[PDB]
Amino acid sequence: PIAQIHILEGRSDEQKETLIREVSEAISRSLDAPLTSVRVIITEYAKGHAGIGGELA
Amino acid sequence: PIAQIHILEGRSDEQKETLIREVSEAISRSLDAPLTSVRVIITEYAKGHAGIGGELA
Amino acid sequence: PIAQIHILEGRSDEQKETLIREVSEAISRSLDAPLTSVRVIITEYAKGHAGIGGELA
Amino acid sequence: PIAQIHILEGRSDEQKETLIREVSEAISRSLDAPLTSVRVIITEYAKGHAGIGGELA
Amino acid sequence: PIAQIHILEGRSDEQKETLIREVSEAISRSLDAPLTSVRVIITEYAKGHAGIGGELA
Amino acid sequence: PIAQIHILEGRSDEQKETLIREVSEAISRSLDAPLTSVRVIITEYAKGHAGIGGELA
Repeated sequence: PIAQIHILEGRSDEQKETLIREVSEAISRSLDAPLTSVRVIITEYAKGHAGIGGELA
Repeated sequence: PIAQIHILEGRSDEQKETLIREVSEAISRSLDAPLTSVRVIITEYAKGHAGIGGELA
Repeated sequence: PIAQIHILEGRSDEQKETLIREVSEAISRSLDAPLTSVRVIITEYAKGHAGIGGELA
Repeated sequence: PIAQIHILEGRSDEQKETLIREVSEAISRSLDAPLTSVRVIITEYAKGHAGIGGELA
Repeated sequence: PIAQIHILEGRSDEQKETLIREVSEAISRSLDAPLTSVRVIITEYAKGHAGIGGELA
Repeated sequence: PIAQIHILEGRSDEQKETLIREVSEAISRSLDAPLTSVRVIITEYAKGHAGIGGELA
């Protein structure tokens, strides 16, 4: 299983690796899949690259 | 935050309902973000549509 | 330019034909880009495959 | 609904913000969906990261 | 590395199995990365879910 | 046809130039589609943005 998470940029390296760890675990439990097969890729977006209603985020 | 999770087809609706929730909870936790802003998208793949080494899954 | 649009399933082919045309025009228009270079691909998601707060839509 | 737009880098911040506004509106009309539920995320690609026929763009 | 290939629907399982192997090897080849680390996922699109120039494919 | 390739950063431009050309050709053959219609986009991921076992890559 492969997860691509899209988030707003600005966060520390501290949280984003925890995210990888926390999300990978949730996939493994939910789908009874071995953790070693779970992939997480994070993509960050700049202020001018994210919209919520036609307006910037 | 937006999570697109790619999984092999074969799971029950029950399992996939758990996946969305557990992953959503993990994301809210990891990024101290309000849960109500978290979105999850599941995409299922048939075995003949997924490869691991050039070989099917 | 390539647009991947993620929507809940349930619309008619007509609405999706309108979506492709109207979104394509806006991209060509917004980026002063040739319309003929614009690609749009729609991905529909079943009700049990989309989350908003860890819960279904 | 969630729209992912993949574009070549080099354009100004002014053009990319208009895109979010205009693409969002197009989605809202085409699918008779409330505008505030529409999300847009822009991804730019360096010239050496985009192909049209096996050749760079 | 993860490859997501977006194609028009209508092709045989034979062609898509050929696609996965040939594309995986090309990636493993280009980047001197283990073939066994290569993942490929295919997503097919119906006539009414793909646009070029705002018109259906 | 569109290929989205997700790779870890650190490789040279010549390798990625090879990748786009080489991968584009593989898709064209496999699906007997004109090469000039094949498009490829590469997305690179930093050390802290990729997970494989819940641990960084």
